[PDB]
Amino acid sequence: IVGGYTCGANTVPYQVSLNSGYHFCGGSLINSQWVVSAAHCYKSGIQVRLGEDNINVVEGNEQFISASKSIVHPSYNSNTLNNDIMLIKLKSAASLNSRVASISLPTSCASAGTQCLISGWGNTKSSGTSYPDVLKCLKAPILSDSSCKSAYPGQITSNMFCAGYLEGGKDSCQGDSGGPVVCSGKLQGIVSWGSGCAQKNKPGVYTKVCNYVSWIKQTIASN
Amino acid sequence: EPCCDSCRCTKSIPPQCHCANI
Ligand SMILES: [Ca+2]
Repeated sequence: IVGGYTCGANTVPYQVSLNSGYHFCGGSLINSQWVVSAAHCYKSGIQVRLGEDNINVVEGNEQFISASKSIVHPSYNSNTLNNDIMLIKLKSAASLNSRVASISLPTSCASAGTQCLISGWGNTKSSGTSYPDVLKCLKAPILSDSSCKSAYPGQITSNMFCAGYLEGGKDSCQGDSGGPVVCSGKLQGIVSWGSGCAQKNKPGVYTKVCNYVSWIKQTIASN
Repeated sequence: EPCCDSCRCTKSIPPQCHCANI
């Protein structure tokens, strides 16, 4: 997160860290045994670390659970990043409490202007790479589809939405992928792509989860 | 030479810059 702030230990109970000997992507717990992340975050031997703040130190509340399977969206396309969404089944159910809680799937899509909270352990610097030990948070509004598609001509599909600031200085960045974009207590987005980080006229592009609410439900229901 | 024009990059560790130059 570039331009964000320190969330505060366990203040974002649904944030999970995708670890494989290092933090590579983010995710959000939607229930005790299922996590939502980005399809481009997929790799073998994914360990899901819940209840984290400082990813480098063990300070209580962590739950290390291994991915029992990662269900990438059948129609994911690595070039366009369309359908950039992946479900990760946990080997064992996580213990839910005040420090580890699931986030709600939206019932409808959010509107341009809606203030959302984006969080993650991704790069905190646009020009260079500085990673934080603790979870960073950022408040950013969903942009209007016209401003989104104008910034990324022909690259924005109906399953993508822009969130952020056109002036730059505040944006999600590498390491934040798979992370949550929560608006009014509903998981509205998954950190996906963007042209750099916190660059002017280059907002962050996110996976429009409302389009996948039914896919998610059915997939989970059959696994 | 460099990463095209506006290298569309994923925000993963490490990133995937499939670029935007079509
Ligand atoms: Ca820790």
